[PDB]
Amino acid sequence: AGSLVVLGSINADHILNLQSFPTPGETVTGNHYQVAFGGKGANQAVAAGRSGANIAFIACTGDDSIGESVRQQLATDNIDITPVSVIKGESTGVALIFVNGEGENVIGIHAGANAALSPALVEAQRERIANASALLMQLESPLESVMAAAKIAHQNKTIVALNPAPARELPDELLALVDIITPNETEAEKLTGIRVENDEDAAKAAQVLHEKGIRTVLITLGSRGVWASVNGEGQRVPGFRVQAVDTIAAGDTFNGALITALLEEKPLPEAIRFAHAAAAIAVTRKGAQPSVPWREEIDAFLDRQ
Amino acid sequence: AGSLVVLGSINADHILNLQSFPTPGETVTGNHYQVAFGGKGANQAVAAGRSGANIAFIACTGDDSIGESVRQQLATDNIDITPVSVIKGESTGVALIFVNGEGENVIGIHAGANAALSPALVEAQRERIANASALLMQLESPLESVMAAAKIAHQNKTIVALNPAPARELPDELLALVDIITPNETEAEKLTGIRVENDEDAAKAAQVLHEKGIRTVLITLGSRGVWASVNGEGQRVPGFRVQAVDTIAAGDTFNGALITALLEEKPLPEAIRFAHAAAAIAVTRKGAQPSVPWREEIDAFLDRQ
Ligand SMILES: OC[C@H]1O[C@H](O)[C@H](O)[C@@H]1O
Ligand SMILES: OC[C@H]1O[C@H](O)[C@H](O)[C@@H]1O
Repeated sequence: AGSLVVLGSINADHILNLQSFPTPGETVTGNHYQVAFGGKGANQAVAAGRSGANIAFIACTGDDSIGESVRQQLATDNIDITPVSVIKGESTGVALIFVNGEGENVIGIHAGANAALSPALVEAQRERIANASALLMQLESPLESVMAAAKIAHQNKTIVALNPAPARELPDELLALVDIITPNETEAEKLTGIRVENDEDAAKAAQVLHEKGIRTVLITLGSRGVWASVNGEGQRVPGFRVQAVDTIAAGDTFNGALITALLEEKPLPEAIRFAHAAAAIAVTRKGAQPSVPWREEIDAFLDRQ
Repeated sequence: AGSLVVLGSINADHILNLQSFPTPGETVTGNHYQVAFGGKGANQAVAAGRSGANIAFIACTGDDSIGESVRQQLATDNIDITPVSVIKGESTGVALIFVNGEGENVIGIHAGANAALSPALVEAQRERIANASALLMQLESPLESVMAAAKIAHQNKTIVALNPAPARELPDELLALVDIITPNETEAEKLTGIRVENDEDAAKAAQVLHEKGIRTVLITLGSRGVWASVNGEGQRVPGFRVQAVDTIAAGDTFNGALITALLEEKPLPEAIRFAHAAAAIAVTRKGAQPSVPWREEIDAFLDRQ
């Protein structure tokens, strides 16, 4: 399997379980409270590394205590943490999260040191990006830096995979550089104009992304699995019906695991299956990163399926 | 002015400013992020102490670093922190807060060590409560402990003031022990059954609380000020139209400042005016506790009014 470069955020997640999300001006008393490692970059890097990829992670942490001890934690998840830089005089990105009784979540992030991952730090990782087979990125890092890395990857034939989350509009210059894009429906709407309630809407939205230059488009459809479209021809690949308890890092786990299977030369339908299996384990557990499965558990899940 | 005993929560507030509250399953990027001292007990204790009361505070902190340094901070706000206990092996209550662009907030709390403020710790403060002129409490402390303290106060003729927040139903045994109650409209609905959209609804709701044994009922009506009802006869006392930016601790500041004026023998209408002035300063500033005004600023605000 070739090498994977993940580039994205690292956060300290502050998670509170409650019955129901507080409404404006209301104070709710929750139950469980947890401070754990998260971030869309870290979560995908962990999911890639635990499922078996040969992955290196480009990220910025602050020099607080949490920043200084997340690198050590990430190194045990089978991730080369050499390109994780420690920004002096800055704190680690933070996430404040509410997880309700039905298991949905609401998330508010504060960039912190994730904002210091710049085009200069990306430009120092040119060779790593150039030699990699894939580059996986999200939108919790500065847009300039996602654009700079996509550019180096594009020149050097490194697959560029982008999980466009959280939702935002992206300029065509970035979109043209992407090979694999994995939006959810809110995100596919925000990038193309097309609301996505079904497979016809999904095929509509995918065609706009094919129009922008993106060959492989995967639109996740919540409980309905994913709309997989490779330059036009597209179909639905359902996930595993499972008992959701904590749906945080489900998307992240799917993206990291997805790229691992593709770097092991698994056809796309099979890479999606494998990723769906990692996500299905992840959501039956709590917290972002802690719910991420190792390769032997993904296999076992698949063997019984 | 006689002595005030405040009994209630101490929290570490984790506050993120954002445009708009995240909706289910959506991740939002906020701007400012702050970790500060809060808790309905601490906020009211600070508002009482800074505005001039002779106040002592019964509360439990954990032995984390934040717990160990909030006592020292509270001692500078003119508060006797002797009855603030440090619970070994426990963390300080936490609050996770979103503050939107219009300045409203959504709050989710985790009890922590606030749950260890028990009837035994209350029973050890019997003499302090018995000798005080007023006892101010909220609902972020165990209901048993609010009930135990109300009982000692009632026996010894200490005014019992209760800010029934966050909203919950209360048993008649507690209600019968209260002299002054300060619900907001959600809270007045939850205690009596009566939704409160206006002064007629407010007078309806107040009559139920008068029915339960509570002589002085103050129903805050958001921007419309407060419905003041002393055993029936009731009227509206408007607040100061001001430019809200951070409405957190506005209620708390009003309650603490309210009790200070009453302990200085100011008639109720005038105590409300003074409290309204402390709240009006508080909301033009950010964070719970940090936005709380000192006595000279309340006076100055009143002098120009
Ligand atoms: O995607 C899950 C992650 O999004 C936010 O970035 C949180 O930090 C959380 O860990
Ligand atoms: O009332 C304001 C307070 O309520 C919650 O208890 C937060 O900690 C905040 O400081």
